[PDB]
Amino acid sequence: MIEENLKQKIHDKFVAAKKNGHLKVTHAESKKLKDPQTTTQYWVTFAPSLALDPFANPDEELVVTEDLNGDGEYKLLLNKFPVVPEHSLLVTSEFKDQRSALTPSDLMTAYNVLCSLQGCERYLVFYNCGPHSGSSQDHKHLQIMQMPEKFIPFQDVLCNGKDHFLPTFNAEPLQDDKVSFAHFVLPLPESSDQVDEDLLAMCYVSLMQRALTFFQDLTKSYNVLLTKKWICVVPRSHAKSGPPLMLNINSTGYCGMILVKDREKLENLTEDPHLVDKSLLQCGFPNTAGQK
Ligand SMILES: Nc1ncnc2c1ncn2[C@@H]1O[C@H](COP(=O)(O)O)[C@@H](O)[C@H]1O
Ligand SMILES: Nc1ncnc2c1ncn2[C@@H]1O[C@H](COP(=O)(O)O)[C@@H](O)[C@H]1O
Repeated sequence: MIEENLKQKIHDKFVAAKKNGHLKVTHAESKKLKDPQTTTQYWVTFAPSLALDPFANPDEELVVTEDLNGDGEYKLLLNKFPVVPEHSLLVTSEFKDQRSALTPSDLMTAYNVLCSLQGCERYLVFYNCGPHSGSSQDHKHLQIMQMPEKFIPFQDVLCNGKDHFLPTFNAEPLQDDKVSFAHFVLPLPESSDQVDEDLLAMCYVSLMQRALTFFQDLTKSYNVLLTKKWICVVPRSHAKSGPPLMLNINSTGYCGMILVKDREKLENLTEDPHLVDKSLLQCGFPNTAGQK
């Protein structure tokens, strides 16, 4: 059960922290890129400045709510070093570990926050899980950030024209065969009324099956991305990319959202955006789909 006008409180809360220093907004410039080989759309943010247990007792100036739901499980914090204004942490009240799986509560809580903020705005929710996921913090936390105003992540196109399903013997999760990386995507019911705790648990664990098999033949690492339109699970072999790019990558980069700290890199992606693909390959596993 989400707090009322939770947007306003996040907005009300951020405008302050920015003013008094309790958080600091890195400047960035961002541009869209399209993959000529794969058709995938890339949103590339440039922040050269970045080239230059806090969730236990975070500055209260940073704490939107002490308990998100009626339950005493979650606070809501503001990322103290935002690139996208207002990026929020969903944080466990009593410490849990980031290696820990997501629970029916976690997903619905987060989904309900999606529904609060989304009352052309769009929001992304992700979880970096494991040494290789892009995680910098062990206190379990989920992330919520605005996605880009005009941007079409490939999950969308793979997900449109396809009504919600839980995999049927004649059906797997949805997986784009064009791209380099293994990933798993399921469509969600459009009106949030068709969406509840048990449905996501199904979705998540299901996805989690296919995901898990990428170890049993490195400690399990992966990304979860969740939007009102779909849920997606990515298995992760590395945190940072290979030799061309040496990019650090978290859940966002698997809807195509990339954060680079130096200009040459920005240029090289611009010259050849498909390198992004190879990077998600380097941090991922090779793709499967088109098969069973
Ligand atoms: N794809 C992304 N787009 C925008 N901000 C991001 C992205 N990935 C991470 N961040 C945030 O940007 C800040 C810098 O992260 P880092 O790039 O690891 O130095 C942190 O607040 C991150 O959570
Ligand atoms: N003291 C802090 N208070 C709130 N957020 C923080 C603090 N230190 C780091 N972060 C953010 O915590 C997030 C960690 O995400 P990740 O590195 O994917 O685990 C990033 O958005 C960081 O900017």
